[PDB]
Amino acid sequence: QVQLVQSGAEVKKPGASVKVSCKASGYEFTSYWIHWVRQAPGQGLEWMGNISPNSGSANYNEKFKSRVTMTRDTSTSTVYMELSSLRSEDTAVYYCAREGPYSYYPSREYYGSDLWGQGTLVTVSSASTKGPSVFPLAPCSRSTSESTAALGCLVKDYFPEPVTVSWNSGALTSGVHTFPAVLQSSGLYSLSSVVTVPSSSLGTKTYTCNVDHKPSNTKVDKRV
Amino acid sequence: QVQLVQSGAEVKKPGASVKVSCKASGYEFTSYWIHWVRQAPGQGLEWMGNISPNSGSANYNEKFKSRVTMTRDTSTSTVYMELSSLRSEDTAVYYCAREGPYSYYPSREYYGSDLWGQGTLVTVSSASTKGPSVFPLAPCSRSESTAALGCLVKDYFPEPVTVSWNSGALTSGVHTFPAVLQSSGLYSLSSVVTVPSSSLGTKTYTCNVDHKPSNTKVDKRV
Amino acid sequence: AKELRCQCIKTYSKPFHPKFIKELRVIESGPHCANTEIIVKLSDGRELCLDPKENWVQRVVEKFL
Amino acid sequence: KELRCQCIKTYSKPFHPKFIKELRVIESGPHCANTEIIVKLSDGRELCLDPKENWVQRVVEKFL
Amino acid sequence: EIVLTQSPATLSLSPGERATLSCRASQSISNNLHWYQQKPGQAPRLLIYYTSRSVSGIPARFSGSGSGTDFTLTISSLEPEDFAVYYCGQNNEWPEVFGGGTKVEIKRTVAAPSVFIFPPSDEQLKSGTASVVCLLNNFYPREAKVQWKVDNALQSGNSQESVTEQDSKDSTYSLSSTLTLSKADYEKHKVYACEVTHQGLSSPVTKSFNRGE
Amino acid sequence: EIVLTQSPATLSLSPGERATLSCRASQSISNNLHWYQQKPGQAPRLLIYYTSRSVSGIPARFSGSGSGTDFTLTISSLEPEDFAVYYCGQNNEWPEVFGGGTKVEIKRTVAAPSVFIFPPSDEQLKSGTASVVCLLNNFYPREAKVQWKVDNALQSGNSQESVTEQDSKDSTYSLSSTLTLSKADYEKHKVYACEVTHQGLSSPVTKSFNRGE
Repeated sequence: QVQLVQSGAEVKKPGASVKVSCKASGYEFTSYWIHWVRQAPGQGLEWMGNISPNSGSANYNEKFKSRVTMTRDTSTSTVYMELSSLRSEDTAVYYCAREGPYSYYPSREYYGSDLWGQGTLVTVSSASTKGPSVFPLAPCSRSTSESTAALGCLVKDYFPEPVTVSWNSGALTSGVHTFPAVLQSSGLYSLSSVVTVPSSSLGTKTYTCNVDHKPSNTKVDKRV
Repeated sequence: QVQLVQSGAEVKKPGASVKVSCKASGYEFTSYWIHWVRQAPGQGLEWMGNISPNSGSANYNEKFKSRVTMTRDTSTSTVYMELSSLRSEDTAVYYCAREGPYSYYPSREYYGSDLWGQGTLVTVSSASTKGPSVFPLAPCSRSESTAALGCLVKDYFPEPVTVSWNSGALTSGVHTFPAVLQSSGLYSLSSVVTVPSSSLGTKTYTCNVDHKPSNTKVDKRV
Repeated sequence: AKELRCQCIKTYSKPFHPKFIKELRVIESGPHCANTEIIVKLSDGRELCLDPKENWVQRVVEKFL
Repeated sequence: KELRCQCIKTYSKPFHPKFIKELRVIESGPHCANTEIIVKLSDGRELCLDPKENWVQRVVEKFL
Repeated sequence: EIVLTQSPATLSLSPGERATLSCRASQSISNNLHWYQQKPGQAPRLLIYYTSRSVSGIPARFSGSGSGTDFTLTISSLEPEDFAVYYCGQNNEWPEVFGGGTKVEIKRTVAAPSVFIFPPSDEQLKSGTASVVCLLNNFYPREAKVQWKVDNALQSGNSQESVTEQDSKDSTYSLSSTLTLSKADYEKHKVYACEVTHQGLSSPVTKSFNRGE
Repeated sequence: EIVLTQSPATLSLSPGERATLSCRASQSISNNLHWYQQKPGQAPRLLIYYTSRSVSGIPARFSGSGSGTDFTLTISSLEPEDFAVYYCGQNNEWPEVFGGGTKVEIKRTVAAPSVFIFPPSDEQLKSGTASVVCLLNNFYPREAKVQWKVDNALQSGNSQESVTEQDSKDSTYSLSSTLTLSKADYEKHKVYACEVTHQGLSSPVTKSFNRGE
């Protein structure tokens, strides 16, 4: 089992510090560089820096050099990245990645990064943990000539991500569209989950959305 | 006046040693490598080695490393090449040549050898100064519209020999051949002239041969 | 000619005679590499990474002339 | 790979080793009859140094 | 700074077609250019390294080529599992630099959206804010224009859109647009409309309700 | 070692024509290939350096080019002073290596030689040696075979040839071949012949005399 296993999601306030870990398993730890690459929501990839697991000698991107530290623990084959003076712009999925194998023979032909960790979401926000408010999404008039109808749930004002949404405790999956969350000017997230159902089944069949926001320990079932 | 001036022609016996000089003038001596390149008669060019005028540290062709020494004298801007254990095969024109300018900033883009000395002829031979013997070149029978006559200038040392016909009056149809080195270690050449057959008996034909090393001056009517 | 990143992740750890070193290259830490690196060229033409923190390597550099 | 001598002349004015970012010592071989020293400065300029000069021998001996 | 420029930003192709992705480097990076694939919610995955070299476990349909500062990733025949985002990354020098990515999306027939409007809920209205949701269901292509009209007054800067990933079963997209107004502002108007412009629609489609119904 | 191969050995061209000289290196020499001109009795002279770079004082008609291990010197239009020997020389590595040279000679019409034989002289004969001279006068091209026959016995190793430089006025060559034989050996034979093979001669030409006659 060749793996790079990262630490869990983090939620930090501006000015705070975060330390993310990357544990290497199933290979010669010292033969591969360990890079840190971040991905801000909906964006591309950005190199933070790297570290030689043998020496512990770290190389940084000039952009973060003033507030980033990379260390390693050869005993536990673990690499760490500490990012300080956190700002909203640091909100990203942070990945560790390996590049190698290399030896004591220098080269000008490099490998790419062939193995990546699962990533760690770091959220930088002034906002405090908040459970969502769930509101129904139903047409104005339940009167419809059309064969298909739509219903949904609006999951508003939560912090941080994520929120899980199912319909009829998982029984209803077909025609379901749970939209990605949007960050509001208020600093809180919001999403909708909709389902397209036959018009005849309204009144007879029940439609309940199950919303779970684990960070605030919020569980909500809303019939629409 | 940018120049590389080499010492005069040398005549050495087999087993002996020769030391040729190359004096640099009109440029920054220390900015250019000085190479030694030889050219055996009728052959191509062969690199012997070089020397940095600053260090006086010489680089040799593996072929001559056992027998060749290169030195320099920064005071007189002169480079020397000493070649030992001389054999007939070392008979060549030895050239010095400059390559540069370079400084204390290394490069991998080089200049060619832009300035060469006039060359030094080194002759490796057992022979000692000897004047030539001049023999006529005439047909067996003095009986075609064109006829040829000449002079055979045999067994001399060292080179050169100058040849004219009718004290310089006759130049047309004249072919004075380059000297050939005989197995005997002595040089030999011929000078011929093609003339009309009718002019034989009436017109006279005389070769004037000069060999200044042995003070030989000969006029031969053929 | 220009160093764009670290060339040495690992170093050759078995001490050997400096007579096998035809070229010694000491690269100080800079904008592209955070540590000092040592690269040696052997008689065969092979380049090798050496640890500047090892005493035997420090001695080969100090006594190279 | 060294195919011929790199250094015809050497920089003679001593300076502090702190300005040397790369030190390269090349031993005499089949292509160059002398030991050569090339240092790379902060600006990226390569300089030839004399291995026969005591100040150069000292920069090598204390380079670590 | 090395800048890697990928083109085009999006490639819309049918399964079975050839995908050619380009990467242009601002300066020479030798051949130290590598290609990565990234699917939603997953880490990038190396495909091709050192311009053209093969990676263990990667299908043969993936190939890379490079001429100077110009690099190309070719997927000989697109398979369903190949529709993802692709990044080129150089490591000839540090910092490592990645291109902006090229999304390879499924090209399918035009499908008009099914449009639905949702008024705010009384429970929400009690809190002092009103959210009006418009839903565009199962459409292709992705490009859609949603206009919110509050009593024939065009709204701007007070709505947020959200789009799903291309559906695995029908290759369509779905979009939600939410208009946020204070209870005060919301109660001051009657007709709330959502106008939809899409290639699949011969003329725009408007969905509306009147506040109070 | 580096071997530089020049082709062809001789270029025979008329003034005003384009001369193309080739140099092939056994291994890569980067672009450190230089071109030299050499005239009889003179030192070589640099024309082009670093494959294609211009040398001060050298006419514009001279240009160099190079693709890998393949190098070319071009003389756009041959001037009378351009007829000389040309060498390519590498200095990418030491030892410096020079090509074998290409002679650029004046092309003219075929001219058969005028062959003449000269018996040894009585004055020479008295000294104990005999020299028999054969002369090939004003021929073109340079290639000529001279065969000494002493009583129909083909001679070898006992003769020396000498050729003039191409004549400035008629562009021909002249050659002298000398047979050296001791008085003892010379007096032991009758027919002394010189057989000449040349392009200008429809069949070989023999010139002979009988000793004593």
